[PDB]
Amino acid sequence: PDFCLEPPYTGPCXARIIRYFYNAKAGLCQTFVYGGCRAKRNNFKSAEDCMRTCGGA
Amino acid sequence: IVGGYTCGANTVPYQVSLNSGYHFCGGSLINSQWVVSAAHCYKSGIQVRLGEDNINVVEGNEQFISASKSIVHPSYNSNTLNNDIMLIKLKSAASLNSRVASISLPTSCASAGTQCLISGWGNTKSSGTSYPDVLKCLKAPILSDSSCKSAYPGQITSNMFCAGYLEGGKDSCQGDSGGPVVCSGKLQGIVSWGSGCAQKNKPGVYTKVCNYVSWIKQTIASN
Ligand SMILES: [Ca+2]
Repeated sequence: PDFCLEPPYTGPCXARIIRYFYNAKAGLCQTFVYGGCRAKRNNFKSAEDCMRTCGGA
Repeated sequence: IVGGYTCGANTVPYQVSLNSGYHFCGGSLINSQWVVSAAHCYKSGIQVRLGEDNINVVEGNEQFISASKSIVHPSYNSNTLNNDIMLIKLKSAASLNSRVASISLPTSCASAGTQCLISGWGNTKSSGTSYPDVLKCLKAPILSDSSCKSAYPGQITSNMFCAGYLEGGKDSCQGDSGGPVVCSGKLQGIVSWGSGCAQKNKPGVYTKVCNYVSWIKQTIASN
C-alpha cells in the first residue's frame, strides 16, 4: 500500500498547521490542515518535498 | 472554538497567537517575556502576536514579537501526547497594558465541575471548516478523570484532563491548540487534543498545567 495514496490525516491534536499531501485523484500535491501530532507519511512540509516523494504516484 | 461566542476585543488579554506566516496555535502570556503553549505547537521561527482581536487585520493594539527560545517539555511524548507543554521566550519583553496582560499560574489543581474559559482562533465548525477573524470564547467545565478515561480508554495520563459537554456542540478545535483554559483566574489547562471537534461523548483533552508549575517557574528562571 502506497502511503502517497492515503487520504490526508489531520490527527487528534488541535493545531492548524498547513502541510502538503499528494492527491492522487488530482495528480498534484495539495495543502491540508495538520493538527500537529501523529502524522502519517502523506504529510510534507513543502510542495517540493511532496513532489519528490510522491509525484507521479 | 465550536459552540462559543465572540469574546470582545482584548477581553482575554493573556491570549496570544503563534504565527509562522499564518496563525497555527494559541498560547498564554505568563509574564512580559514568556508564553505557555503546547509542545506539539513547536516550530522554528515563531512570531508571537499579542494584543490581537481580528487576526487578519492590523487594528492598533498589536505587538508582534519573535520567539527567542521555544522550549518543549523534556519528557514530551509525541505518540502518547503526555507532557504536552512548551515555554516560549519572547526576544524582547512585551509592553504590558490593559490589552496585553499575564495570567496567573495555579496554586492547586481544579476539581471536576469547575467552570473555565477556553479561547482561541480555531475552527468554529464541528463538520467542515470556518476560521474566525476575531477571538472566540467558550465556558466549559472540567470533567472527572473517570469520565475522561471512559471517553478515551487507555489514552489519558495523569497530566491530562477533559473539559466540555458530553452531549456535543461545544469544544476546542484545530487552531486552538496551545491556548488557555482559565478557571477562577488561573491557567489550569492548555488546549491539546480530542477526537473530532464537539462530537457527542468526545470531550476535549487539555494539558494539566497544575502539575507543571514548579517546572514552569524553574525553566523560565533558568533561561
Ligand atoms: Ca489584528
